[PDB]
Amino acid sequence: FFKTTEMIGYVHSIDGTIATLIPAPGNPGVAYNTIIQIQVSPTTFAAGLVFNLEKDGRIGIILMDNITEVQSGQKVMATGQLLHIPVGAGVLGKVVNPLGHEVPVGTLGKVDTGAPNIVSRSPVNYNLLTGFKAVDTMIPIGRGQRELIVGDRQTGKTSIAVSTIINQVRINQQILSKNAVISIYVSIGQRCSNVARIHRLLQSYGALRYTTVMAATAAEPAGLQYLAPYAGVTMGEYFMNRGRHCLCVYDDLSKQAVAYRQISLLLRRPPGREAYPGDVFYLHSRLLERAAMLSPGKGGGSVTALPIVETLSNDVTAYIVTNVISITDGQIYLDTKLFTGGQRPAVNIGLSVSRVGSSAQNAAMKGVAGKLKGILAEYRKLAADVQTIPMIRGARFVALFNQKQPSYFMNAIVSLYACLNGYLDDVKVQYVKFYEYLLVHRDLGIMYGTAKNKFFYMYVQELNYLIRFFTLNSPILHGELEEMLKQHTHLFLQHYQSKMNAIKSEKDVKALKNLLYSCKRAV
Amino acid sequence: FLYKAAEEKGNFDNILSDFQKIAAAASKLPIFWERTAVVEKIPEFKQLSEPTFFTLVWMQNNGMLELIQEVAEVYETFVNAKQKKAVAKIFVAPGGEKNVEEARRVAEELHKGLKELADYTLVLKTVVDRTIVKGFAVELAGQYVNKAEGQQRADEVDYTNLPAPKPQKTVWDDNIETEVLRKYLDGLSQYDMEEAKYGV
Amino acid sequence: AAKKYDLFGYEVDTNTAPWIEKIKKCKYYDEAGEVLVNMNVSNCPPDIATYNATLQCIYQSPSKQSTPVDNESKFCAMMDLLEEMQHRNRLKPNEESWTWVMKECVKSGQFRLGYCIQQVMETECKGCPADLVKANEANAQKAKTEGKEHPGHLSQQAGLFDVKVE
Amino acid sequence: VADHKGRVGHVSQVIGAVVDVHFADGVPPVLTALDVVDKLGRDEPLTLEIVQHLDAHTGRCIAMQTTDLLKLKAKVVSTGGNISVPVGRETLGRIFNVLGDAIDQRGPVGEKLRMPIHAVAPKLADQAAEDAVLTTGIKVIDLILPYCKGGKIGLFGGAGVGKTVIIMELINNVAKGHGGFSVFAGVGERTREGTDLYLEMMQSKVIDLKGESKCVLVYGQMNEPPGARARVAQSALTMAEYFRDVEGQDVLLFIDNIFRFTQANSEVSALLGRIPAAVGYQPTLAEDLGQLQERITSTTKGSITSVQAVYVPADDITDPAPATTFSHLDATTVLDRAVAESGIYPAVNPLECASRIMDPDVISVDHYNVAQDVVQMLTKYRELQDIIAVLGIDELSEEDKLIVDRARKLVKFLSQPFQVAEVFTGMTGHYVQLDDTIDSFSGLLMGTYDQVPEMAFYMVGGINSVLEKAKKMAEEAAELEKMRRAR
Amino acid sequence: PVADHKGRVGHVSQVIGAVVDVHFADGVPPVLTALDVVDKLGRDEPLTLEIVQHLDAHTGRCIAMQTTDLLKLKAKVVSTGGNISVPVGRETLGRIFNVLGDAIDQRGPVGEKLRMPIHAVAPKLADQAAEDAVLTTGIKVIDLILPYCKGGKIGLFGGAGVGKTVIIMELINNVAKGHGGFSVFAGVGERTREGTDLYLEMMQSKVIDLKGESKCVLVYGQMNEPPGARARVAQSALTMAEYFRDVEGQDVLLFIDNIFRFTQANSEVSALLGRIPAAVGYQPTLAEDLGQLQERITSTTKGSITSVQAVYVPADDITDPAPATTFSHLDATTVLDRAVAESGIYPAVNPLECASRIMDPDVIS
Amino acid sequence: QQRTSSLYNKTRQFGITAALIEILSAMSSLEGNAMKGVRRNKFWEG
Ligand SMILES: Nc1ncnc2c1ncn2[C@@H]1O[C@H](COP(=O)(O)OP(=O)(O)OP(=O)(O)O)[C@@H](O)[C@H]1O
Ligand SMILES: Nc1ncnc2c1ncn2[C@@H]1O[C@H](COP(=O)(O)OP(=O)(O)OP(=O)(O)O)[C@@H](O)[C@H]1O
Ligand SMILES: Nc1ncnc2c1ncn2[C@@H]1O[C@H](COP(=O)(O)OP(=O)(O)O)[C@@H](O)[C@H]1O
Ligand SMILES: [Mg+2]
Ligand SMILES: [Mg+2]
Ligand SMILES: [Mg+2]
Repeated sequence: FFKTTEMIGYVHSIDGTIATLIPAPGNPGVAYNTIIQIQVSPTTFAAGLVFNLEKDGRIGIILMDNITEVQSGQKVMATGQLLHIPVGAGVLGKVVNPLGHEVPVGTLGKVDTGAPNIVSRSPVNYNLLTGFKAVDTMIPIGRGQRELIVGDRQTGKTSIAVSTIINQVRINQQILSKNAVISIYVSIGQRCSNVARIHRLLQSYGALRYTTVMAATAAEPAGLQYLAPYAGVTMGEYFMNRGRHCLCVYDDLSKQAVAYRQISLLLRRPPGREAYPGDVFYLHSRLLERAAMLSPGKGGGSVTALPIVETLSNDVTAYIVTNVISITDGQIYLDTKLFTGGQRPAVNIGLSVSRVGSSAQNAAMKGVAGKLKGILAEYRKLAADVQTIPMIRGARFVALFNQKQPSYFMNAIVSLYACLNGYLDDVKVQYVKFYEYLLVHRDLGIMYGTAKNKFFYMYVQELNYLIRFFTLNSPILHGELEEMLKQHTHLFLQHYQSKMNAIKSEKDVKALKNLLYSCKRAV
Repeated sequence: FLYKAAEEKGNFDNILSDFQKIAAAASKLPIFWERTAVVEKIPEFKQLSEPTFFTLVWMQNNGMLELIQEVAEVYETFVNAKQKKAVAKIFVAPGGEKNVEEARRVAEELHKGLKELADYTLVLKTVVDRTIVKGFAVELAGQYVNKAEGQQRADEVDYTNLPAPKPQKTVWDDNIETEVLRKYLDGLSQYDMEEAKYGV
Repeated sequence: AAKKYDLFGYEVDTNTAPWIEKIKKCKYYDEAGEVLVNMNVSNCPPDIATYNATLQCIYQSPSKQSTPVDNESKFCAMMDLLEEMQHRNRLKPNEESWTWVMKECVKSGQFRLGYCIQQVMETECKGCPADLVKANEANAQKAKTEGKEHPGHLSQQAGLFDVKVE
Repeated sequence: VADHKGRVGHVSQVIGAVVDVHFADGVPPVLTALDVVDKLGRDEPLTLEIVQHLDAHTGRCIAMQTTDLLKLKAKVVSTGGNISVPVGRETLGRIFNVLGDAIDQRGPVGEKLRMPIHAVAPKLADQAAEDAVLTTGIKVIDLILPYCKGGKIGLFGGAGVGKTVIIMELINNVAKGHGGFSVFAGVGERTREGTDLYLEMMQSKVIDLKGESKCVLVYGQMNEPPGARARVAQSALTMAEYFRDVEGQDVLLFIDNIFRFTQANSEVSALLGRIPAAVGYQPTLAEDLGQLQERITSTTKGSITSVQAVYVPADDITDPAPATTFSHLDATTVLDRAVAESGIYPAVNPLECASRIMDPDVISVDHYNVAQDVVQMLTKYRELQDIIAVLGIDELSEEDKLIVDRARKLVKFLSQPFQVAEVFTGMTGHYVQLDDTIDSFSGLLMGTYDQVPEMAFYMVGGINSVLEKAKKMAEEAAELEKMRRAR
Repeated sequence: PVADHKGRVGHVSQVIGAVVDVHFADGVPPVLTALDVVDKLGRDEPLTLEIVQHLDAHTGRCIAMQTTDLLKLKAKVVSTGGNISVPVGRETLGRIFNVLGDAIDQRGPVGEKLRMPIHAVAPKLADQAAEDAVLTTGIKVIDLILPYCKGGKIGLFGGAGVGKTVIIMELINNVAKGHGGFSVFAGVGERTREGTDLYLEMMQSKVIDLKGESKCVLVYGQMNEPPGARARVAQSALTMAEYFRDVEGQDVLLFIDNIFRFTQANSEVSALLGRIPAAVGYQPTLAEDLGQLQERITSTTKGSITSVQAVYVPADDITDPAPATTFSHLDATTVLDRAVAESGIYPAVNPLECASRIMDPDVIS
Repeated sequence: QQRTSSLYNKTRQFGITAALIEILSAMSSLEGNAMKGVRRNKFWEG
């Protein structure tokens, strides 16, 4: 009736965030990749992970907490079990460490589980709306997919992922919790302040109710930074194995590799390319293979991965960057030049790809995306090599891809359809955003009293699901859709563009410039 | 090597006595004696048994006399296993080893629980741990029981520091009367905030 | 009667009667989704009957959860459920499913969605329950008398420099 | 020490995926398989393969599963031989792993024989000369780099250029009607891709669960440890060898990706006490790959048509691994990212591809002449492109300007929509016959279609499809002219 | 309280460069502990060591803050009972200090109320600030494209002789002199003359009133100093700023020049410690060292610290691990290009490669 | 041409230096991790 632990040896040497243990003669011994407790006091313990088992009997330990309290000669107890962390709906809206400890703000899941079997998966057929027209159209993302986000520093890699998490808040509030998308945001090696700013940003939009944060700041040891992705996905596997869908964001795997390299070198592991350990590919490989779309027989849950990766001078020939690209099912390449050129998000469509394809798009978006793709392809080639229709609409599509916040599906799809069917041909490229703002956030037909539609109005937000069911090019919705667009185009051109083209005063010119720039950041 | 040599003769306590003499002698030797060591010239080691003396020369040849302590522990473990003796380490605070009555009881209870050590004879070995100020701990065959406690004057706050009064801009209901008075109402809100910041 | 098989050829449980009874004993319609989740986990894919029961619970339930949820809409949940059934399960909604949607639109006062559902039933199904069509028209004409045909701010006259772009 | 079956050893060291085992009676022979009989509370069995002998008693080994919950001195028992995999027609329509255990959850498999995954490659006297064209239904491959039956084919490419898509198209075009059997080896690739392949094969009736199947799948993927990914290729190759020799059948062997086999060995090389080599690859890169490749060959007993996908890291074809694989192939298909970015699929760079059967003796004289003319025209068109950049198209002489117009049509006419990429392209695929391709290109070279619009050759099949697309282009253009005329 | 290891006696066992191993019979003290060499050794100055690793239960590896000349084996060493502590409070204002906290201005004794350890834990999540405002520097390029944030972190990446030091002096003149709060100048591996020039400048401007109240503290470990000192002067200077932020709630400016030398110093000792080098040759713990140091440089709910750090880019290679890792730890990044300077444009800021976090309409106009 | 040649040359020299350092670093680690057993020789024989 005693709480007898399993002492296995003493602490021999300490080198920064790692340590070595010497086993006491005639002791049970510790198992590989298990958790151990270093008795820093008769009541206080420091967590460590077994990493090496040498011929001499010495044990390599990766420290996780209370490192400053660790001293040579202290006792070590072996729990004899792998790493398990709390998992469940009770962790949502909280900030936690890779070990599960909650971080104050101003069920147990195993962290080393195997990926689903080949026959345990199903084809990706459910879309995951990021809220950005460029991605949702040209770079479809489906639930259970791994979509890399590769770019240079200060290019929107973090903002886009956060916006994707936020975009699910409105959807989750309406649809049943069965189809709600939970979010696991993992911050690795980032500043503590950035985590706090992200936490406040999510709280403002109410995303904490469906989101949890796992933070391993820079000040924390490399071990926590090394385990954060595995702990984060483990929290997301709880929902996957119970018929629910989750979205895991890693910000970012680049710093995880550095932590793994730091651990391996200190523990006398042979270095490899760029001093990284030989088994660095296998690290990320088993991390991203755990994100899948389970088959109907296992529940139908899924985990969607959005790992983030940083490059130097737009060099995608690096070691870890290449490895991650060869693993994910698609990549979003954020280009520095486009970012400074005013294109935001700076998604380089030419270098970006989604291997899932149209299967990860809603029936409504398939038709728009397919036709849009051809126009842009021609538009890129025409300018590279004359007001042709592909060139007239291609520029307006590019202008519509500038965004600052995620867009509701109904607003985005309608705007793309209008530009696709030539409704914006008479609209100048500079005024496209202003045209979109009036279409979404006001109604010109009602204002000028010419609206004869019965149900189809942009202020009826419930039409999003009807559109997502029947498609825009259906008799139920097509007839009124064209009428609304025709009225909006005629009213916009007559009452707004004519006055805008007639402005010469410096005061009026400056006022117009502020308006159009604001419209970019509004819709 | 020591265990094999001693097993042929059948006597193991001779080696233990040799280690005790070595430990006593080392306490008087100069610092870092293991690096200039010549066991042949050292008179203290002249009284050691042939197996121990041979091993010491063996270490000195390889310059591993610094492992004398570890070699002794490994040997003592073998002797206890051969003689069927189970040693329980009683970790106690410095000077707190006077009372070990509870430690013996705990050690016996642990011994009873262990089926492997049913035939082994219980022995108690006291160790001093500076990490515990009160209580004791007992370790036996890896089973560790802790019944000990350890240790349990900065400037807490700035009395001068005061949290600034966070102002809130007054919000007026959106009626026509507000639009007509928009400028006037805004001025009142600005005056209110200025008063709050300055105080009056 | 006839064994069903999944995508990979493995058989699926077809006895989905007990789950329907569980669905018909829920208080808040969000709990119905949990039953559907359990069915999928147990390799018991829902049939057309199960979805109709879920729609019935949504229509007859007081709210989504015990505590209010901001921007909750019964119509949105049911339409999403139909989208899942038709697209991700390959099951055609019947007349019963659409009638539940029309009833919710009439009950909630959303007279513009009723018009769209009315055409859907007149297109896919055979017409609409004339009781519900008349009820929707009554709601629409009530708005005309009270003036709540469109949100008022839309009717306000604006200009090039008279629009506040947030 | 002849029969080591049941020999006992103890685990002495564990570092990553490499484990050292000590045997009192002597380490078993290299490549021997060992099972961890000790009960360590693991959810999966642990098996090791001996790779080195440190001494007469110690042996270094690579684990096939994760080494979690593994303690020192843990008991290990030899299996009496190398890793064995089931063989025979009973494996058809089934999915296996590196250890030869079914993972399809479709019940026990009736195995009458098992064979070791490690075998000696055929000698020189066991080489068969088979020079016969293989019609894949693809204009580019059939024309510039025709494939040979019983030969070796490499698909060198970066990431996202279409290596996997081409393999799917080849399976759809060559495997459905294949007389013999097929073996697909997934090696260090995405698990979902294997799932999609399994569904497609079942739909295409290649794998008939109720009837008779004609293909086997062997999957060791990214999630698996390096030990598994370094032997899954051997396991599948062993199955193909049995079909070649014992069954005397003509078998297809698809491998995706062969590079992962090299990558896995490099990962474990560091822990085996081997100093790294150029670009951080193991010093044994050339020899290890050679032993595996030589086993993949057609002998006097049967024939193996091998199609292997090679990943070129960062599109660096100068990297050790892609270069080492070029000498072990009969037909190389090099894919270029620039071609793909221009909308041309498959993104094949004909100037870098090669084929062994591109000789008049093997193929028809017309086929040989047409292919050479196409290559020369493409080569010339590149030089004219540079002058275009500096001077402008108008400045080019008339003869050169004709080569430009014809060459551009050739570039677009090489593109072809595949039947498996309909979702990507949104259009039905085409299967172009060998004769149609030769005739279509022959007429294009001599200017028989100089008046046809250039875009009529983009993403189409044979010449007939070109004419139909030109007619459709003319009709829509006329409609646009009519609309403009009314305005 | 009193440490349980104070007065502990050890003997030198191994000496290699600035790295020394000490064997303690009673047990090695805790890591980061400070030790003093007692043997005279004919040295001209005292010898102090800081523990950084534990080789065994009795042996510990340490880095010497002074030169290890005339150091023999078996030399006697005594533990100080704690980490390296430095003076804090208003007594330090108007004074010059070194890594050990000893005044080097040849003036009266500091007479500090208390001392605090250089090594300390960083502020936690709940102790982080959420205030964004523009610090007007008077420079067109900075104020327009990459505006600085009050209480934020600013980095000036540049090569050799590009203008990093000049911009810092301009910022000091335009901000520090007209600053209500306090200022701390941390010289790390920089020219000793520059410190003297700054000290004269601060006296002339009367920011240091030798007879009155001063607003600036100087902490200098320069190029001539051994690697051990250059790897800890930043900690000591940061510690003083932390007292003002926390125990006085006072706004602080922290001018660090150059932060790159800190990482360089840790690299030199790491090579001697027997660690496998990372890419280029830096220590494998490059990121962790910066993270621990930078995370302490932040604005909490008690006070604010506006930090300006100069970063030296070796061989003008901006992809070097040292400067590359520092980008993620800065709110504002100012990249200087040699070619721009050669064109007669000063400052040589490359606006395309510069960035700021407060470039948000929600913050700036 | 002159400029590109200069950068081409600086790269080739660095590539040679970088690769060799990498290989040497992995050779040193094995040397550092090399274990010498007890010299089982006749020490009294001398
Ligand atoms: N769509 C957008 N439109 C306008 N500004 C944007 C957009 N996305 C991001 N930004 C801004 O660009 C800057 C960089 O964004 P972000 O923090 O996402 O970059 P990042 O990829 O995470 O870079 P790093 O983390 O290395 O700093 C921020 O000021 C952010 O507000
Ligand atoms: N703003 C400036 N206006 C004019 N000349 C400048 C300016 N900034 C720098 N210079 C010139 O560049 C020289 C070097 O500047 P500075 O002392 O700032 O170098 P640095 O960036 O600190 O480099 P390092 O400290 O490594 O020598 C100055 O002596 C001066 O000649
Ligand atoms: N025939 C094709 N037509 C159109 N796109 C293609 C084609 N083949 C490949 N792709 C592109 O490449 C993606 C698939 O890449 P994949 O075959 O997996 O290449 P790899 O294995 O070399 O990385 C598709 O999603 C599409 O973007
Ligand atoms: Mg970021
Ligand atoms: Mg592929
Ligand atoms: Mg300077």
